[PDB]
Amino acid sequence: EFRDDACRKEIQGFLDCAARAQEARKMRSIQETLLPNKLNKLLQRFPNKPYLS
Amino acid sequence: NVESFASMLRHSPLTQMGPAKDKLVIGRIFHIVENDLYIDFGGKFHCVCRRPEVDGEKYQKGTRVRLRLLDLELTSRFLGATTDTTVLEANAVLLGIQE
Repeated sequence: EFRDDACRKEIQGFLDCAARAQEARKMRSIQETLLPNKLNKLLQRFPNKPYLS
Repeated sequence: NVESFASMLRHSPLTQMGPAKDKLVIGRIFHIVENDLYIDFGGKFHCVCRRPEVDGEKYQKGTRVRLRLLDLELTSRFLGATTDTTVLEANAVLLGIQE
């Protein structure tokens, strides 16, 4: 009947899972910063040449 | 009494060596970055090899090393490219120091 008395365990698990999801979001965001920027910087040094020099 | 250019090319060691594939050559570490040794081995282009985790401190400017050459110059043609893109460096496997 939506009473916390017995749900305590499931509610605690829900809170822990939400905290874990937030922490994983933060860790992924920080870890994300080969990236497209670096790869394009590398490519620009060796441009494709479809013409003649 | 002058040796012809054809004679010199024919009797030069680089010509003596056949295809560079998997040949063993003696290179010289002519420039070192933190963990990237730029080794000249007599070819047109140098090779770049990471400092080995073992005895890495033992590699220093002028340290004569043994390399297994995979390609004198790293080049390749790419989709739509008119001419081969070259990275202006040989592809060689660093085996160790030579003494």
